Amino acid sequence: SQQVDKIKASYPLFLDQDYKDMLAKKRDGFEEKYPQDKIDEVFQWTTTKEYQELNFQREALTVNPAKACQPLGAVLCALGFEKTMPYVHGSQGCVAYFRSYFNRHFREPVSCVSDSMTEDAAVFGGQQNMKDGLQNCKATYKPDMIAVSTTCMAEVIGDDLNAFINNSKKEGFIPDEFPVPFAHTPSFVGSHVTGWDNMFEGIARYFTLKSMDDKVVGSNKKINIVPGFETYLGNFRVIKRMLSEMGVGYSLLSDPEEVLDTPADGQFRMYAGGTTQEEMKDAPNALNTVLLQPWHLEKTKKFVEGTWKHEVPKLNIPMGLDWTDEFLMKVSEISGQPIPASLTKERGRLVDMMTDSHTWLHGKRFALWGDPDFVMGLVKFLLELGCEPVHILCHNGNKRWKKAVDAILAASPYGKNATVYIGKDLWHLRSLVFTDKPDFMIGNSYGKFIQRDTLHKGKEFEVPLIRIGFPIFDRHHLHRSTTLGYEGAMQILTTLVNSILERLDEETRGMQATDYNHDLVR
Amino acid sequence: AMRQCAIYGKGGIGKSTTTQNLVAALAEMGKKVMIVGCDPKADSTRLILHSKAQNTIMEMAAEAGTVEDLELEDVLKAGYGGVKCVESGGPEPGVGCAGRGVITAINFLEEEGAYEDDLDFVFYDVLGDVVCGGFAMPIRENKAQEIYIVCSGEMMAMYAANNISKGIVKYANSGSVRLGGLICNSRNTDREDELIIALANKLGTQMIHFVPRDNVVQRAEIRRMTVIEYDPKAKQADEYRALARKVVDNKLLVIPNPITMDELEELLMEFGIM
Amino acid sequence: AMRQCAIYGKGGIGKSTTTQNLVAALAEMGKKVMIVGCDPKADSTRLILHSKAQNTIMEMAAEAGTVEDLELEDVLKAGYGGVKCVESGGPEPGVGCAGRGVITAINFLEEEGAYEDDLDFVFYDVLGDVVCGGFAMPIRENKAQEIYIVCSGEMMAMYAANNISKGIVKYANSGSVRLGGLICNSRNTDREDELIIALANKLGTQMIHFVPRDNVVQRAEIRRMTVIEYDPKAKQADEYRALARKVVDNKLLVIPNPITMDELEELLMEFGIM
Amino acid sequence: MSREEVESLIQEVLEVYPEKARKDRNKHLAVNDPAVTQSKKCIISNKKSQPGLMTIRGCAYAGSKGVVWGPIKDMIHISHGPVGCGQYSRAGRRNYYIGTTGVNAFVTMNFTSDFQEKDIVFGGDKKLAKLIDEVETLFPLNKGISVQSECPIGLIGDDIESVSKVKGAELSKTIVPVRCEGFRGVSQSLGHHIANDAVRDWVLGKRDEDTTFASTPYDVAIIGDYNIGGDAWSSRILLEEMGLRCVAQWSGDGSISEIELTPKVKLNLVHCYRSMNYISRHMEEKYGIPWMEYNFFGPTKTIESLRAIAAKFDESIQKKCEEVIAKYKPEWEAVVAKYRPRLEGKRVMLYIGGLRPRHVIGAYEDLGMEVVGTGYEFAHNDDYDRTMKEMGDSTLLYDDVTGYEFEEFVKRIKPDLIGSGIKEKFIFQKMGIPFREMHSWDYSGPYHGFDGFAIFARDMDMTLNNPCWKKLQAPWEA
Ligand SMILES: Nc1ncnc2c1ncn2[C@@H]1O[C@H](COP(=O)(O)OP(=O)(O)O)[C@@H](O)[C@H]1O
Ligand SMILES: Nc1ncnc2c1ncn2[C@@H]1O[C@H](COP(=O)(O)OP(=O)(O)O)[C@@H](O)[C@H]1O
Ligand code: CFM
Ligand code: CLF
Ligand code: SF4
Ligand code: ALF
Ligand code: ALF
Ligand SMILES: [Ca+2]
Ligand SMILES: [Mg+2]
Ligand SMILES: [Mg+2]
Repeated sequence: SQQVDKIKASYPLFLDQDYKDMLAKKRDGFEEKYPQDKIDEVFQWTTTKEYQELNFQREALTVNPAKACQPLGAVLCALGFEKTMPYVHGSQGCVAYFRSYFNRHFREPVSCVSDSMTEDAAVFGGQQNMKDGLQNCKATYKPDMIAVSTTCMAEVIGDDLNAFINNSKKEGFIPDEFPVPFAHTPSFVGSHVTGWDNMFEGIARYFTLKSMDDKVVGSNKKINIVPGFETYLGNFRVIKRMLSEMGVGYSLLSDPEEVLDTPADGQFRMYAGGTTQEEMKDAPNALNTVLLQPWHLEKTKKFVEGTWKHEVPKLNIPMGLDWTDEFLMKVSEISGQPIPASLTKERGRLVDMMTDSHTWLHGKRFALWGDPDFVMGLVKFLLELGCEPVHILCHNGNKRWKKAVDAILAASPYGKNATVYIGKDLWHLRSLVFTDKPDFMIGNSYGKFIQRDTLHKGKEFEVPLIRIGFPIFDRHHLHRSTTLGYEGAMQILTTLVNSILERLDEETRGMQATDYNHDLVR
Repeated sequence: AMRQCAIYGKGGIGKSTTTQNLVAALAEMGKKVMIVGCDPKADSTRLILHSKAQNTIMEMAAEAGTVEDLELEDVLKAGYGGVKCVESGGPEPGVGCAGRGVITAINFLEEEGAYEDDLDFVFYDVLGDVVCGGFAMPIRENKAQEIYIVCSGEMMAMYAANNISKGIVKYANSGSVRLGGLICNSRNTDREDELIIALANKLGTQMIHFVPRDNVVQRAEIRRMTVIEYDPKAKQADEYRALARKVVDNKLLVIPNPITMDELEELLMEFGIM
Repeated sequence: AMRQCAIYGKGGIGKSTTTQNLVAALAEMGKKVMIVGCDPKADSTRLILHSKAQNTIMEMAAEAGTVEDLELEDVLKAGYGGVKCVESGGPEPGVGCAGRGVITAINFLEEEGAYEDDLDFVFYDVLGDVVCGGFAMPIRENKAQEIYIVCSGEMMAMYAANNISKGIVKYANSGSVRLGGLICNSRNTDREDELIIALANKLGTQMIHFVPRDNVVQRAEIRRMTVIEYDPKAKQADEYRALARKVVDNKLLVIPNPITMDELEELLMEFGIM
Repeated sequence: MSREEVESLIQEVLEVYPEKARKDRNKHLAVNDPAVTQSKKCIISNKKSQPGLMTIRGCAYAGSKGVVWGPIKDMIHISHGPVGCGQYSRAGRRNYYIGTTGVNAFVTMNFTSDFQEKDIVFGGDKKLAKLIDEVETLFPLNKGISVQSECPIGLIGDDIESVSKVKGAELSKTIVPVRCEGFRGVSQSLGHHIANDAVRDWVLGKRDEDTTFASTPYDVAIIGDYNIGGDAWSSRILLEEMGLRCVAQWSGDGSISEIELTPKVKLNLVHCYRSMNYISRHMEEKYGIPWMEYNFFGPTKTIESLRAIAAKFDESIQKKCEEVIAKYKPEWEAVVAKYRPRLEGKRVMLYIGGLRPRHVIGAYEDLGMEVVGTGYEFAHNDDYDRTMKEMGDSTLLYDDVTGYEFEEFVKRIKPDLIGSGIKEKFIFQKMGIPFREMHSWDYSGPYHGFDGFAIFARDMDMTLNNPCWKKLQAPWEA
């Protein structure tokens, strides 16, 4: 039933007796589910070191990964350029998935097309799909540029994107001068970040390679900035803020902050502001290039140093105090712009926030995951706060990166009990938070299930999740937040401290029992 | 009745042509046979249809959109001796994924019955290279039960034969498909007969037959037909008829026992000089 | 200097073997050459290394996990005449996707320099069948600039040659890769020379050379070496040296102009009888 | 309004399309006219989507793993292929279930073989085998496994059938090999057909020789209800209330056991025609189990169905059916009494999968709303026939509508509310048009049955008459 005045949705609804009873009968009648005892048993088992060991012995099965295939990154990278339309040459299924994946994280429209290759397109090789697809795409959505990415299908069948595109132009399907940069993004290699890398490098090649003759380093008096796979509007904005705050001529390559934040005013802007093609063509003329997230911009680094001849600084993702300092100082050196008292004060304030909260932070053990750079940085900041990143997991991480983080950990007493895990999925982490239980875990929405699992063992075993990363689907607008620079640092610090206090208030909310420690002031 | 066979071997070793003529001899023996071409180039059926069939499963399916919209009548044609012929489509060289084509094609035939008839033999004329799981479709669970590898006393051809044998093993153990034997399509190598027999033994099989190299094969080939049809009295024709009988009477089906590269070299030195 | 060439042709038509010997003649002419095997079976380099190389790009990469962890030193080996040899790995017949193997392999070499040297020639010995875009890797944007199709006066071999030509067209128009000519590896067909020349003209190319069928090729092959190394005074050796010069002096590079199946038949009837 | 104004609209939009695409698209845009029962009325469906036109379709994988196979609780489904499909698909669909996720139920999870380059080049057939063992070891309580083919698997030709049969025989576990390669087909549609066939061949037949199950004259089965937000449950409660016994729900709170039990049901109630009709027909021709379609969207439709269903049984059932209708009457009545006035005459446009676009129409009319246009992503002409008797004369119809099309159509039609998918939501919200997700119920409760109707009603009002809508334009502008 339903009480019109106070309608109950799925949640309170299926808790009504008639419903409960129905499910009970359904279960006992046709589900043949394992006895509650067996269930409870196997569960307690999944929390033991014995289980965890077998769990880590996995060589084939991947459960609850902490990554996505290349094309996703290629698309995001594509969205960073002015009136550019992401075009994924391959199965249409992927594109639908990409769009929705981003739709849910940004709560914004996500324009992307596929040339819809099917059975015979795979067998015969979809060159026509490329031709018609490009023509149709331009004519219908009138984009200024089309960024081609790929699907495993197109990668297996070796569809020569370049050949196809070239022939597409030569056969009059699209104007010969229409910018159609491409990039091979095999789903089965690297991850989404690699896709971002490949896509960017391809675009960089497109507007540069040939025209390298008239280019001269530093002539434009700008500093190129490559964000890489970034899913926080605040992260793009903070970099641009600081740069402008210093009066540093810069050029953010792949800036979709606008596309991912179109104002709702009765009008739909498919495309929005982004990196102008001219900025890309002129990019080689820049003083240098700073890669905000170096660990997944490998191919781009080689192209920039090799072709653009830019001496890319060995800088870490500008996360946390130290790294942000290094970033600013490096930029300062390259541009000759002194760090304004504006930023100096901001740094001081963050330190002040750290000092005000060091009490609660000091000692808190965390488990975390996400992209290489993000994680690496998060770790550094955690260390600066006096916290312990015991379980550092980066599914899409590599041997060298692990070493880097290990060295970072070996540089601080707080990293003493930390352990970096590469090529490990969230199911592995689930075991880690059970066996060697941390205080909280920092990660994307996928971790909410780990917290569900942990709590199911017991309240004192519950490891609260702190949503920082990608993707965040169960929380509205967190994508606006910042993690980079002092600003991002301050936000993260605040978030952490308050998360700690929250759980404490809960734990001490028990009247008569634990409420004695329920302090008004903390 | 109903024996599904798969023909494999070194690229261009003559599998297609031999299969074409072989089947002709079978048809001449009153044996109803069907040949499923598994080469992107629909060349597995030319000598029977007396023309290069254009109605391939893949191309035809593409015309009707989904392969599901395709119907046997449109792709299955009978030629010489009432031998039914079907051709898995395929992309032109250097594009697409021919492997998938074969996969879909075989599945299509399977579902539309096709085999489901009164056929005495079904021959899968696979391409020489067989670069993927797709081209191994004919050697799957309930397809071909007996494979015949064509080769010559040429080092490369022999290597290919042995290499192909390796791949077969994976399927032999998982099912019931067995290697019937090797068919040596003579290419006038020195101790050819000895070489192939030596290899056959080493593998654990037999040399079903030695097909002499006779330009009659080409002369008939030019005129779009099998030696049998072109000249029944030709010596080569009797050779094919012999091979046919051999295949019909063959009861030897084994799981290939491959040899190491070194072992192959050793074999070549002992049986390939003088 | 630095001429990247790609060899294609009917399966088992002799591309590998011819390429092996051809390169030997080039090396003998003081020409530094590298050969990239693009056949899942690492058989493109045996005659130069005097042994079947096991250090293939794919297998080696697998050992070190990611192909990114691989290093040239481990897969690149020099053999006869200082000819550098590399082999794209590949799965055994009937499993995996050999096509992707070639794609990754070529990309690997490209990134690790490899070509980036003082090489006079680079030969891509592709497999006969070429069933996907992967096997067309050597004919991409900045790879081979000249292709040479090997074939014989055999109907099937000619069809293959023409069929392969079709695929080439797609790449020729999108880049600069051109068909240098056809190399007829004689298989003793009646009017062989006339046939191939006829086809060559029809396509718009030339018959670079007519390699006579000589069992010496096999005798040398058995002993893991090129005819040049095995017997420099052998008549066949001079034939290969001739072909080498022909390739070196070749300035004719065209976009293949394919013919219809009917046109091919017509050609066969006129130049393949008597 | 008026087919003439509509036909002009269709023809106007088609103008941007290059001749080739223009020709094709025209065949998928049509003005409805009841009585017409076919494609005659310029409407062809289930065809290749035009490249580059940004369609909203999915892949065969989505059809199998996404909608049909994924929903099964006590069964582990392996997204076989590169990571991505599984990840993007992980817990996207709200096919609700009851189980201890991780120990006996696994829906929430994303099991994948995380294909890496070497697995393609050499074929991950061995990887799969090893994977399965790891699964049995780490998830002892699974009652079966299913490999969902992603594009790669189809191309490289991995003998997944064999791996499944061999490992299955060894481990004595049901392992179902599904060939739902994304490229195969034209949308999620074929994925359904494939998944159905997989069920038929690998699961259904399992209990044919077994007669231990105690059947009753009222044993029914709900097929084609994925319990989105609890949809199946809200439907089940009604059926059982009128004396029926729902032996199994197909892909709702479904277990492998009840699926195997299905061949013992006296009648099959098909909700989602497009996805289950295949297996329904098979169960009939084989087990002789009759099947009928029905609708639970809105009271009129629900009641209509409840009666038609009870009519297939004896009087005890029919009598109970009325008691049920009577019981819920004051409720849904009160619902419309409150909400209808707020939504009276408000025009709505839709676009969904292959059922809802026509099924929800009834519910809308029950609240006094008018569906001025609707369309499907993957529906075949089968559905379109049924659609025409539901759509009011001169309403717009579209198959595999391109993004651009939906936009322009909406521009002139100017609906008061639009119901479509996630990839659409924000686009129209930007335009200032109240949008409501008709795939995921916009994270809201069930819509099926009477209890679901109350929720559906509240939601429509909630959004359609939300104050946020008046504030789109800034006062300093006109
Ligand atoms: N015994 C033979 N004598 C002469 N020519 C032959 C003989 N067998 C095959 N051929 C020729 O070899 C060439 C290739 O045969 P084909 O069957 O197409 O090779 P493959 O099976 O490996 O694809 C054609 O001219 C074919 O007629
Ligand atoms: N001119 C020739 N005379 C004799 N045998 C030859 C000649 N050319 C090639 N062969 C033999 O043909 C067989 C296959 O050669 P191969 O190069 O491996 O074919 P493919 O290139 O097409 O893979 C080997 O014995 C090879 O030595
Ligand atoms: S878009 Fe249903 S034919 Fe299918 S996930 Fe939704 S309108 Fe699907 S009713 Fe269903 S539970 Fe669906 S809402 Fe048929 S199952 S492929 Mo997207
Ligand atoms: S249409 Fe569908 S989702 Fe696409 S691939 Fe095909 S089955 Fe899968 Fe998978 S990993 Fe990512 S999303 Fe693909 S590019 Fe490959
Ligand atoms: S090697 Fe095979 S599976 Fe791979 S792309 Fe080629 S035909 Fe396809
Ligand atoms: F056409 Al083949 F081996 F049969 F090259
Ligand atoms: F090994 Al080949 F054509 F070179 F079969
Ligand atoms: Ca928004
Ligand atoms: Mg053949
Ligand atoms: Mg070769």
